[PDB]
Parts: sequence; C-alpha cells; structure tokens
Amino acid sequence: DMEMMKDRFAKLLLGEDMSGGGKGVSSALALSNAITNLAASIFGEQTKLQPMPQDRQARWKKEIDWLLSVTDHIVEFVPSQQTSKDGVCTEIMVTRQRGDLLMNIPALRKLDAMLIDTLDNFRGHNEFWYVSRDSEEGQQDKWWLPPVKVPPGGLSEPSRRMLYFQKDSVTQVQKAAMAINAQVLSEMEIPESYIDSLPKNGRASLGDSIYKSITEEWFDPEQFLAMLDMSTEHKVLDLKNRIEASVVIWKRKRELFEERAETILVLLKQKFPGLPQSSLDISKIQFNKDVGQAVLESYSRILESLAYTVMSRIEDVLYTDTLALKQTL
Amino acid sequence: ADMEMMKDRFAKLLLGEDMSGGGKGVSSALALSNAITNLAASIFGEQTKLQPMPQDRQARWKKEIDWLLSVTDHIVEFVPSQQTSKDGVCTEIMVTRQRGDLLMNIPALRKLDAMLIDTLDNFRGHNEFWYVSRDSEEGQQARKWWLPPVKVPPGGLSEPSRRMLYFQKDSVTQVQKAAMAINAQVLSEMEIPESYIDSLPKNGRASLGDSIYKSITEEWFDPEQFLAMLDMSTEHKVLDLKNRIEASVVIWKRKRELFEERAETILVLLKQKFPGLPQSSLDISKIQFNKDVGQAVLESYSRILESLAYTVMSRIEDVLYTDTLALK
Amino acid sequence: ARFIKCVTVGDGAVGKTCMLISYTGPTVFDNFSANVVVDGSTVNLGLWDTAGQEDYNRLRPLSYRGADVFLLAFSLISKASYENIHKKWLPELKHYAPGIPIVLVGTKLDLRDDKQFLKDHPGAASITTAQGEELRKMIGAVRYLECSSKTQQNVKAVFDTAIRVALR
Amino acid sequence: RFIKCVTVGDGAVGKTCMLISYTGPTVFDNFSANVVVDGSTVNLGLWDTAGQEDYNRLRPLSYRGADVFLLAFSLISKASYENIHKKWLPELKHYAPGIPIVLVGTKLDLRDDKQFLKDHPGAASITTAQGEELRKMIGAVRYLECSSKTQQNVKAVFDTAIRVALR
Repeated sequence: DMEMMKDRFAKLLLGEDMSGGGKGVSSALALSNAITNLAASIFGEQTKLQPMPQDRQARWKKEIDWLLSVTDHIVEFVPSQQTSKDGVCTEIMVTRQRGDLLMNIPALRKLDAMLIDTLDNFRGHNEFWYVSRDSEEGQQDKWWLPPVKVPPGGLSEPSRRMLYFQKDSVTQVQKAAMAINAQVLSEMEIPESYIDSLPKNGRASLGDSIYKSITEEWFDPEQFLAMLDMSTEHKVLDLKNRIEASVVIWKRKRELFEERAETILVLLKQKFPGLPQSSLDISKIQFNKDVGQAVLESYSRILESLAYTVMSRIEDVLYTDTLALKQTL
Repeated sequence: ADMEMMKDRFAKLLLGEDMSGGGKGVSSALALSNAITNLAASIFGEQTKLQPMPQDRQARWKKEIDWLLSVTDHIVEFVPSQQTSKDGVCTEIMVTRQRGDLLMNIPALRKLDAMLIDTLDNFRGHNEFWYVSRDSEEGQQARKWWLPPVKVPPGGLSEPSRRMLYFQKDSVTQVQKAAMAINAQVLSEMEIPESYIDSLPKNGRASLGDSIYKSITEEWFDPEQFLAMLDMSTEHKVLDLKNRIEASVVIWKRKRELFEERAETILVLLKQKFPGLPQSSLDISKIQFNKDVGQAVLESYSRILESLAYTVMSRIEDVLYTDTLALK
Repeated sequence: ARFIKCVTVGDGAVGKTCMLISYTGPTVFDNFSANVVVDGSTVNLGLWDTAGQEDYNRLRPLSYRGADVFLLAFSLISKASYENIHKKWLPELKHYAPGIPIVLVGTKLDLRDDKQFLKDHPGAASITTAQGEELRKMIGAVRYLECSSKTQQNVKAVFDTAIRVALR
Repeated sequence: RFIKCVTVGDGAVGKTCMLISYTGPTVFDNFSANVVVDGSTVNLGLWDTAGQEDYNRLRPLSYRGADVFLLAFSLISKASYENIHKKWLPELKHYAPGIPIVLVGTKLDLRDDKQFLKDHPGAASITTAQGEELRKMIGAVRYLECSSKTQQNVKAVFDTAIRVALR
C-alpha cells in the first residue's frame, strides 16, 4: 500500500520507457495499457463460474482504484459565486469533474460491481463442476479452460433458472459497457497520422464497384450488403474500414453519398454487434493524449470483456446441460 | 492519510500539469522537475530560522521527496549477462541494473540532503543567538525584510558558539559545491534542444563578436586579463557574456579546438569568480525541453539542495554579521 | 487554442502561493494548467509560482522564459516589498522579458485597515490605494488591483485582467 | 531506431511468464528498454497479448506497428500447436502480413518429463522435428524451444526477434 502503489505509478511516468529517456508513450497510452494488462492478469484466472477469491477481489478493487483515481483530478475550471455569513458575494473560479467523467466513471464502477456481484451468486455449491483439462474425465475450442461437467440427466430447473437470469443480467452489462466505449471512441480526436494514410478520394478508398453501388440512382443498404461477401469477419472488417475511410474524407451534393455510407455503418453495427475495432478506432487509441478518454475507453473495454468471459462461462454450463438432455430427451 | 495524499500527488503528475486532462500538458520529466522545485520552495520557505526543522515538516519532507525520487529506482540499463544453475549449466540472460548516472548520484544527493537537515539539527536546544518578530518592537531596531531579525548577546557570542557557526558554514558550503557540481554535470549531459540551435548566429564572430572574438583568437591568451578587458560590474553583463561564449562553444563544438579550449577556460573562471550567477539561456533551454526523467530528477534535486544549502549558509552569515556589529 | 503563461513574482511573506491556492482550490502550489473560458474565448491557462526565488534566484530558472503576463506582488502592509517592486523586481522583468505586460497586485487587503492588527504589529504599516496606483504608473503596469487570499476579494479579478492583457 | 515486439498465441502457453522471465499475480506491463545491437543502440518495446485468446476486442493495439511477432505454443499441448496455423496465422496475415514471425515452443522443461506426462495424460509432447514442420508451414523465420523456469533459449528468442526486426 506504499511500495506497491509507488511502483505502479512510477512505472507510468516513465511512459513505458524504462531507460528513462522519455522516448516512451503518452501518460494516456501508458494508462490505457496498464488497465488492459491488469484486467488480463486478474480475469485470466477466472476460468470457472464461481466467485472471485477474496484476495484477487482485493487486488482488483485497490489496483484499479489507483489507475482510475487520476480522473478525480480532471476538471472544468469555471466561474461561480460564494457568499459569506456576513453577506458579501464574491466571485470565484471553481473546479468540477469533467463532463464525460462525472457520469461515466461511476457508471463503469457500477458495472464493475455488477459483474463481481454476479460471480458471487455462485458462492459455495453449484450443480455443475469443473475437471482438470488433462485428466481422464477431461478428455470426454479454448482448450485451456477446465471442461465443465453437469449432472447426468440434466440440471435442476432452479439451477437452469438462475443461469439464464444471470446471463441476461451480464448481457445487459456487456451492452452498457460497449455503449460507453463507442461513445468515448466517437469523441476521440482523429489522429494526424490517420488522415495522412487516407487515399486521394472516395472511389479509391471504396473500390470501383462499391463506389458505383453507393452512387446509384436509388440505394438500399439492405440490398447492398446482401450483394457483398460478408461470409468472414475479416471481410465485414475490411468493408467497415473502407466506408469509415470515405466518411472521414467526404466530411472535409456529396452529403447524400455521405449519409448513405453512415446508414451502412449503423447497419454494420446492428448485424455485427461483435466486431473487432476498426482501423480508425485503433488509430484513435494509438495516438490519443487525453488521459480522461484513455481511461474511459480501456476501462469500458476490459469490462466489456469481463462481461463476455462470464457470458462465455455461463453459456458453457447451459450448452453442457443441453447436451446431457439430448442424450435422452 | 498517506494513500489520499500520495495518489493525489502522482495523479497531477500523470496529467502533465494539464488539469483539463486533455493531455496538452507537459512532459513527465518537466512535471517531476517542477514538483521537486515547488515542494522544496514550500518546505524551506518557512524554515526561516537557524534551528532544527520542525519534526513534522521533517517527516513530510522525507516522505514527499521519497515519492518523487522513486521513479529513479526504475530507470535501468538492460545489459547482456550470465548465470549458472545449481548444476553448472550456464544460461545467457538479460539483466536490469540502475542507470549509471543515477546509481551514484541519487544516493550522493540523498546524502547531501541528510547532511543539511543534520546541520540544522545541531541547533537543537539552546543557542546564544535568538530571533525576534519582524514587525514587533525589537525588530524595528534592525537595518530580504521578511526574515525575522537575529539577535545576539550584548558583549557578542562566545568563542565556542562563533566557532561552531564557522564550522557549520564551512560544512554547508561544501555541500553547496557538491550539489552545484552534480547540477553542472547533469546539465552538461542533457540534450541541446532544436529551438536553441535555431537561435544560434552564423559564426563565432557573429556571437561574440568582432572585438571580443579577436581577443579570444589572438596569438597569446590570459583568461583573467580577458575578463579585466571587459565590463563585468553587473550580473546581467557577466551573464550576457556567459551566453555569448556558450553560444560560440556550441557553434564551435559543431564545426578550431584552441578557441574551444580557451572559451571553456573562461566559463571555468566564471564559475570561480561569480558562483551563484543565474543559469544561462542554454541551461534554461535544456531544462525546458528535457524528456529524460532521470536527468530531470537529477538536475532539480541537486538544484534545490544547492539552494537549501545557500539558505542555511545565509542563516549562519546573518548571525556572524550581527555578532560583528555587537562587538563594534 | 492559445496558451498563456502567467508568472506571479514578488518578495517573501507577500503571499504569492496563497493567492494562487486561493484562486484554484505548509501548502504547495504545483504548476497548474487548465482550460479557462474568458470573454467567449476558450483559452489554455498555465500558472506559475515564484516562491523561494526571492531568496535564491537560481532556484527557479524557468520563471521568465515564455512568460505572457506577470503578476507583480507586494504586501499592502510592507513598505519594503513596495520599494522592492521597482528597485529589485522591475529590473529583472525589464531584462528577461522586455515588453510583456505586468499587473500590479497589492496583497493582504483584509489586513490594511485592520486597527487591532496594526496596533499589535507596530512594524506593519498600511499602504493606500493612491500609493499603490502611483507605483503602477511608475513601473508602467497595465492595471493595479488590491486583493486578499483570506476573503478572495478581487483575487478572481486579478487573474481575469491578467489573462485579458496576456491576450494581445 | 525503435522495435515493437509482440508475443502472440493461445492461453496457458506461458506468454506472460516468458516475458517476466526475460525481463525480471502474473502481470506484464508494456516494457521498453535500450539494448545495444552489433554497434548502435535500439529501443525495444515488448508487448504481452495475455487475454486476447479469450476475447479479441480486449487488445486493439496488439498488431499495429509491430516489427516482429513471437508466435508461441506449448510443447505439451497439441491444441496450442494446431491453433498456430488454424487461428493465429490468419490473424497476423490479415493485420500485418510481411511482418517477421519467430516460432517459440514453451515448457521445454516439461516436454520429455516422463513423470509429468503420466500424471497429466491429456498433455502431449511435441517433438523438435514437429516444431520445425510448423516453422516451415507458417513461414516463421526461426524455431526455438524454451523454458521460463529454466531460462533456456529465452534470450535466444528475443535476440532473434531483435535481429530479424532490423532487416
């Protein structure tokens, strides 16, 4: 709580550059990574659907507080008034937490607590259990996870009941987080290095046939997508990046094609709520210097992925239950 | 208590002083460098008497400087090495060890620090000299107005007291030199910033110029007489000279070695003749644009230690000066 | 999109640090910068203390470089601090920053007409607004304000004007 | 000069332990230090990918501006071996084709441990020859077998990454 905190904070001022040359990254990028890395270490041990063991919980509670606590000091410096008991009104400047931090950080802490809460509902005895990956019973996707086993002939209905209930709870948590993430990302500045990577114009970025489709007389984003090869997640990714590239260009008449493209973007989000982040997203995070947004984005990201771990770990039990029932009726 | 205060301090550092959090702040080096100076100012502003540092403030000082210095425990060299197992197998590994320039200077300075607090601590207990409120009645009999007047006995100090006071003054001036050297050294290792180089005039003569440049480049040379040839009656004038010569050195160290040596011997005498003369343009420019955290901590820590030394030195001298007056 | 360096300079026991801490929040004033909206404008403000430099000058080598405005401060209850403005400080600014605006601030306004304080502190002696204004015209400061960290009177006015003059 | 080096591969392969090993509760923060290579000094930036295997959206920066990748599988997990070609190669070849790969086989201390393999029947030892087939298959620049416990070839790994990323 001294020699422990000290290290973490100091490693951050070096900005990753342990030579001390300050050829490191921004204080923001250093914070984004620190959070990412911490969540991976803690969440990586959550391989079973059971409460997070008391000390891992303590580590998590306190470490993240350290990292999140920089946001307490990010302020708006605004004019206000005050009035003494004597009666006099004097003008002062005053300090309030920044707009996008006031509501969002506590929202994310609520989400954090909701997930730790949901794992806690598996305290003690559950009807499902886990086996060693490398035992005999273990050999009976992500191979590193202890195979889950379920009573032969199904799971008690009150057990299945709570499973479905927490999964919905977690799925609403995952969405909540993703919304905040998406929100931070939209407000992060477009890096100078991205605009430079951009092609000369729309057609070049969109490609010949795509550009002709988005510029036809009539346009239907539903027909459009059906026409294209969306078979692999890499392909949707490439399209999203191409469209995104256009929108950036155009936003510098052409508003129709511009509105048309943003219609597709929304559809891409709706038909593919799970996509990895676009070139632009990556670029924004890569170069962002705003430490407030740095924290909002990575915190929302790890929470999204904790939420996913739990959704994943629930879905295992359920799938496993289902298989054991299908072994009869 | 020391979570709330500590985290707090490290935060505003991550923020590069830019409290709007938009990252348009200042390098980590400079933030730290400022933090070190601001704290010292704050702590030794009140330490205005020649007496032990109020035990609490002393603990504040120890822990607070301890926090800012900790970055240096993590600044490393990453060097090839070896290790042999309990079975004689030799494995080639990579080792971390503290960066050269910090491994010796951080404890050097920490030591100078304790040496200064210790010097104040020797004044634990009763002293022959005493202090009087600046705006009271006994303080009105006194001809840096904010320091409480010092007073000494009618007949003047004992020889033992006046002796200890001299002994401490010597001791303290040694620390001031030790710090001044560490400061001057790290400053000579810091990168010359691009903006500085864009301000440099075309030629050696262009910086000096015509008159002074002739002098330096002559057949014979005497550094004392070189200074005696010049008007050195004010800080500004000496300082403008130091700037003139350092500009020329950078010009030369960039192109001749004889003039480069003569110039360096002039800067060397300038340290002897006018110690306590301000940082040069080049110095200030270095500190402004320095990204190196290690060096930032090295330069500021030495700087404030040098200045606490001067303070204690001045405290002693005010006693020895009023002792002089009490005899005469 | 326009940065302002605002350095406040003066003697000891004049309460620079205090004025600064009062404006923002022993006590430290750390180099503090923050976006401030002044007269519809969205300026980037950065405030420097000079505490301790009045003792050792070599302590703060970044005090004058890149300055945009100065707050020259003297204590309305110290005549020496008033004398030092033009004898000691004005020469420093005329040399290291020719042409940058100075705002003359007379601190400790709550104490100036304090009958009991001036009674139990014979050495303290109050300075008049007229006398403060005379100093302004003499050192050529753009404005003169008397303020107080205890009450915060005109403190916010000190900086509002500083920023306004810093800008062109 | 600046090098970004990224360790990629499955879970329970020892990614993080390898890095903690090389440099110095398993936590590896992004690390950067000066190293001298055959004359001049380069700045080495090491990246952990821990957790990505579980949820891809966790680590958006993993592949960007990478100079060299260390593809790692466990010598006692055939699934981790299969995934190098089934799962990880398609990713690097999508986000960063033409960035050099170094095949790393971890848990070298456990590979011929007759006792351990008997105790964990599910675990299965990959031979060097088998790792070389895998090297030539994914077009890796070099195949190395190492151990975090022992420290064998760990420096050889990063020495290779360093050298190959400056071609």
